[PDB]
Amino acid sequence: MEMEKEFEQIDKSGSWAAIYQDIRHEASDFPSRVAKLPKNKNRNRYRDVSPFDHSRIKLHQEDNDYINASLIKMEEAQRSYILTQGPLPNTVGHFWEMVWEQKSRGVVMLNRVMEKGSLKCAQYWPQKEEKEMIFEDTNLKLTLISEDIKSYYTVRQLELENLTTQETREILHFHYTTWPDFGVPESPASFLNFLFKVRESGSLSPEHGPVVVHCSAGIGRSGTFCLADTCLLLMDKRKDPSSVDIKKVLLEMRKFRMGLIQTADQLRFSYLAVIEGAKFIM
Ligand SMILES: O=C(c1ccco1)N1CCN(C(=O)C2CC2)CC1
Repeated sequence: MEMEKEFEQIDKSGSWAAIYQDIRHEASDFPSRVAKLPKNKNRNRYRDVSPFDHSRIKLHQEDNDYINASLIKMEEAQRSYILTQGPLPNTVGHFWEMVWEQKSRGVVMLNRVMEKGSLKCAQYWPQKEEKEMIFEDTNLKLTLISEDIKSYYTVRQLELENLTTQETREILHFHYTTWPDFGVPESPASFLNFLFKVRESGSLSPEHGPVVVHCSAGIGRSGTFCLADTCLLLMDKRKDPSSVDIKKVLLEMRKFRMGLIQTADQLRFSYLAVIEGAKFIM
């Protein structure tokens, strides 16, 4: 079926939970043996969210190459994304090592450091120009260059230096700051505006390594971001945009990381975002 009318048909019939459970039942199951090794327990935020072995990002290290991060490679859309958990106190150096080694231009953050009164990820970037951060375990230096605070999101320019080679690179930090503590946003308008700002920066384009996108677990809000982006790109590429099937695209993405889209409300929000976004594109 088309999307907008399939949408109203699920609303009128109140069957979002049943649609979402079908997706959960059909989703791929692949091994995640490296994630579960005892030496990696303090590298995982949640025991039930792990990268598959076949798609995990490897750190360029011989001691321990593990990080909780996955490469989502969308062949028809010609887009790639790295989805990862919010960094932990003992993985902030690994996080920036990955950004460096994978040649990423942008980092997309969809959570606040504190939500619901609890810490959802480490404070992993510097908040003042004159107070830079050094990660001694991976030999990197990170400096805040500029910050632009808007009503729904903040964009930061960061300088990452590899202290071993003295090479430097400019990284863009795109921080969506207004996702509610509970539920999903009422309108997709600010989320779509944010997606378009990431696109306009070049961070999603083939001349760079894959964008790094995270929330707390790296599957819920993060899944919504890449699902919406890929579906809108396919609607621009195909002769028949009504042929784009958001459930099929989501199941393709779940071949590369488990659990993408965590609730039926996130599924409905993803539909809403693609529907409204397709009208603005034209
Ligand atoms: O593609 C874009 C776009 C291009 C340039 C700037 O934005 N958008 C904007 C937001 N959209 C909405 O429907 C908002 C609810 C108004 C549609 C998608």
